[PDB]
Amino acid sequence: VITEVSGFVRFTDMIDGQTITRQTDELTGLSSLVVLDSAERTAGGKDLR
Amino acid sequence: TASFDIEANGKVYVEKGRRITARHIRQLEKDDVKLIEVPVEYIAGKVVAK
Repeated sequence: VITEVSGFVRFTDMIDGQTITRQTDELTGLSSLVVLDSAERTAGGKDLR
Repeated sequence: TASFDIEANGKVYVEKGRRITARHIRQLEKDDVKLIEVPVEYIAGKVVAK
């Protein structure tokens, strides 16, 4: 995804443990955040996007 | 995958949210354990037999 403007990035409606999974890869290069799909999530976060 | 913490006799083997690698499998072979602690939320995903 490419943006058209440049500025400060903020996290809106992003809570850990429900909609995003923070996994640590065994290689030292990869430490990234993964967004969970809206099918295998719990019942408390159906509208949280 | 390991969604819960595997605990037996006070020793930590695989933490929460960690992938199971064959080195951990070899550690489980070298430990000789067959009884761990499992929470309540893991039991509801199983299917009864009889």
